[PDB]
Amino acid sequence: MSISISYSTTYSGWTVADYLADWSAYFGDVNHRPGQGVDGSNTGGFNPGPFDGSQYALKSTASDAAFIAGGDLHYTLFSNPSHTLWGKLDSIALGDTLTGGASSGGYALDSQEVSFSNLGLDSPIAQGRDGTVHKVVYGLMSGDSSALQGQIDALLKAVDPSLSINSTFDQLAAAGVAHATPA
Repeated sequence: MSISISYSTTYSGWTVADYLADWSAYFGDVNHRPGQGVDGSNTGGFNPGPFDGSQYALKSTASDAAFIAGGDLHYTLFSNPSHTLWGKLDSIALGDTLTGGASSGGYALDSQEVSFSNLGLDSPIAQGRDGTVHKVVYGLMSGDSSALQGQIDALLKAVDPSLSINSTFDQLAAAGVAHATPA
């Protein structure tokens, strides 16, 4: 089934590309890479975890921004191929104010702005950090929504070549692939 998008009416008139570039700049870069400090402020977490879950969530170290990746996700840690996030990525939820976690039975956003669902992304462990799931999520961790934008653009064009990340949310709701939520 086709990509589905939920959006707050606050963002009705934004293009998907402008929204993702702006949100990613607001979230910023948590600096989760070799040669940087990595600690409980920038690892994120899995539900249920420790290294696998139906959700991976991370809060910004620069703002109240957070995201939740949903599907059937796995992290290799030191195991070949090292530091790979792989598996099935069904959804990305973007907003502010991460709540919950494994002990609550799930993460949530107190202010969810936009979700992309039915992404249908499935990256095998063998692709390592070249897997699309890894690139999408690591991009969001790192201040760069370009991989997510490219996958949304392809999913929209697959529904109809007239739809793209340059469509507004309201245009995508008219097209039948998005749904507004009251702000």
